[PDB]
Amino acid sequence: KYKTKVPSPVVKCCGATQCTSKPHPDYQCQVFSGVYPFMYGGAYCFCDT
Amino acid sequence: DLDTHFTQYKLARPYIADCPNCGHSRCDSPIAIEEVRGDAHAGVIRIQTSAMFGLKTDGVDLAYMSFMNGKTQKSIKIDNLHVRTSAPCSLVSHHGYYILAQCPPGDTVTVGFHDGPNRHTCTVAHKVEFRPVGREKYRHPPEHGVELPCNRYTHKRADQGHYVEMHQPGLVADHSLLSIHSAKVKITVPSGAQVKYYCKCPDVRKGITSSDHTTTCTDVKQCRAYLIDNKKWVYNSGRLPRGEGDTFKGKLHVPFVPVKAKCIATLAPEPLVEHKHRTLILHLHPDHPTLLTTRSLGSDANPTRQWIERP
Amino acid sequence: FGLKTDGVDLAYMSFMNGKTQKSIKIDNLHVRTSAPCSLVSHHGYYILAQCPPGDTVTVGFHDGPNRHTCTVAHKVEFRPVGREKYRHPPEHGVELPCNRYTHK
Amino acid sequence: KAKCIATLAPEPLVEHKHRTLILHLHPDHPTLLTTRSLGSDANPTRQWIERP
Amino acid sequence: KAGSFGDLQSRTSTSNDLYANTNLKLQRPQAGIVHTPFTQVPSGFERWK
Amino acid sequence: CPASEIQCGSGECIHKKWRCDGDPDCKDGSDEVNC
Amino acid sequence: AKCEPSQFQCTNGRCITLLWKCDGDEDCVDGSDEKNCVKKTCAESDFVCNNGQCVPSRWKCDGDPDCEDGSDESPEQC
Amino acid sequence: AKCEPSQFQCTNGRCITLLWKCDGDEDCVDGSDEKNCVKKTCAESDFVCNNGQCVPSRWKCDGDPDCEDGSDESPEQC
Ligand SMILES: [Ca+2]
Ligand SMILES: [Ca+2]
Ligand SMILES: [Ca+2]
Ligand SMILES: [Ca+2]
Ligand SMILES: [Ca+2]
Repeated sequence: KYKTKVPSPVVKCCGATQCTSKPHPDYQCQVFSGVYPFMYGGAYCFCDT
Repeated sequence: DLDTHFTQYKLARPYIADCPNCGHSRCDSPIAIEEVRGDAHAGVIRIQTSAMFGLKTDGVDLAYMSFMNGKTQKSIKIDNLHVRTSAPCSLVSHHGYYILAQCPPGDTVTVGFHDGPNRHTCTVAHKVEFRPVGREKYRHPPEHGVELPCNRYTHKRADQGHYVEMHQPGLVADHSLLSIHSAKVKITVPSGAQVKYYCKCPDVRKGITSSDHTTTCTDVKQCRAYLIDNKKWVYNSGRLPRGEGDTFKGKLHVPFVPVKAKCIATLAPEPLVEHKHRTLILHLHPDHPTLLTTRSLGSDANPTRQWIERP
Repeated sequence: FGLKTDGVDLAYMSFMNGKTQKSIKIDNLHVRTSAPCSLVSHHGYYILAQCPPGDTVTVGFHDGPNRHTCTVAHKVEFRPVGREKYRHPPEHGVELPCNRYTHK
Repeated sequence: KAKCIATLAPEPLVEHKHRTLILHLHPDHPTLLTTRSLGSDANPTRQWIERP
Repeated sequence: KAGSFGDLQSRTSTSNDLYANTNLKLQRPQAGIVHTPFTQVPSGFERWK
Repeated sequence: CPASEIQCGSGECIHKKWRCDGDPDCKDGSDEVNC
Repeated sequence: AKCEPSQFQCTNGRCITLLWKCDGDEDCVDGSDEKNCVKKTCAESDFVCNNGQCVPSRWKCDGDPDCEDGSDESPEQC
Repeated sequence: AKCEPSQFQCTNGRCITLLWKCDGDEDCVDGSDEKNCVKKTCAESDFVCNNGQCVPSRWKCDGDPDCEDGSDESPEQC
């Protein structure tokens, strides 16, 4: 039985990041633009989109 | 000794992470469930949470647990710490981030604890199944029967070669650091920590301040404040923002590793056997779905396999 | 729920003690349908709770050493919205329109 | 009226053959699969798929 | 194949080169929530068992 | 603005602390454009 | 993000329907909606006790303290 | 009665795995498993507290009481 390991997402505020290939089995990486995440302390990012 | 099992866990702290159901609605729960391991046979499941059990800010104590209360880490005695899937689970043992519970089948896994008048719970959708050992689908470990090898999560905390990585915490966004003060946004820096601030008012200003800083912007909404405090590390939870650079700081051993164990499997009632010319007649009266298999001892096995659920 | 003879308070509850109306603080007010239900909110005669599927609906509360409960036969079913018969609200997925009892 | 989150079943493996579409469906929960032709006869198909 | 017996293959139980063939696909995080949702074909080993 | 900052054509001044860090801190972008 | 005038935004940064801005329920964990509010008046048919609680006049001096304080049954009032 | 060579017999008479003979958990109800244990030392890189605790050096006099009595932050240390 496999286990799915999911590292902490990189939340880049007021900017953009790019995924890179890595030597991991079935590695997946995707950049979701236009996020406005909230944490316990409120809005994480300043820019709306 | 007990402290030898917490040498690495003392360097980690609890954290608040997204929980799909904090009672009636989604919230950032201090008891957020990260993973549910439920592949053991006799319904043993290991639940990984964001809360720390068995540690206090002052040291190790299995009677105490530690959880985040906002930016401040709170340490309290374990009070009504419970695990529920479809009915209350018996707790076997607990360790930093990990709870070992004896749960019946269910569609959900609920973990929660009490802190005086407050109640912190986290319910996640996870099919927990009871996996009987052997050829009988018993629904609860029987009192007596045939002892068979089985897979169980051991109740021992000791390191058995399984580890998880703990990383430097990412930016902890917390707007309570900003105050209008004299109509002029002030950044309050907790002692020993650094506060990253980002203001995009007409006077765009950003940077890392170690001490109370008065910015040019007049409205809290114009600024964001993130607490940078690396004294204690956190598991690289998929629900926490990653920090900058190489955030890897160490390894935390996985308690209650899966091990081979001996489980008591049910023993179906002895069949009634009647004999006829070249024919064997069996009257089967099972208690639970019991597998019956037969084969000829000749050149053609002609195997038969069927589950007997009723007489 | 939320009312007392002395006024309004969401922490207080009022019930009849024979001919005399008694008002007490809500103490372990619970809803159970084959498993404990999370309470959403309460108002007057009405209690809003998130209950898993079950054959019965049990409601009760404590008043010091006394326990008042009421269990009625009522099939409570989980009705997943969409084309998949999920058994519990998922953490993530497709957001579909659904019918809910508002908590307000 | 409110918004509720519904599961998304795993995307099936799609194999193509001459005039034939082969789907390998591995659902988590009983999932409704429906198909229809775009021609004059829809010949619709409707089945709940619970197992691979 | 994904969801089949051989979905996860390793030359030995302690090897450092793991073959994994699952339709692991990252989904967009829900609005305002910091999390890494994903969909994946259920383990073909559990199915086989 | 003092020598510790660079004034953008938009009128905001780029502090040396963030003269180049991926995100533009002024409407002129004289920070990330000058990386 | 910043929300349309149809929604109120709490100091927490999250948005709440404007109809929920002040209705006695803290709709955002920070409680910014209910933290600022004002009380409304009552009809002339209702009496107001010392705490400001309104009660119908038919309940005044009826022998039952129908408000937090006993003003409705206070000898000074009846 | 005698246990296997790789086992420890608690005073209750029940055999326990020798690996469990001394650790944080009392594996036999009588508790005699851990009664005779001996306390471990800690690396010199960790500030040993007055009451016998041991915390990393980087936490010493950091402004937060890490020992159960605050020895690391008491004026005696800094
Ligand atoms: Ca910049
Ligand atoms: Ca409100
Ligand atoms: Ca009255
Ligand atoms: Ca022991
Ligand atoms: Ca210290």
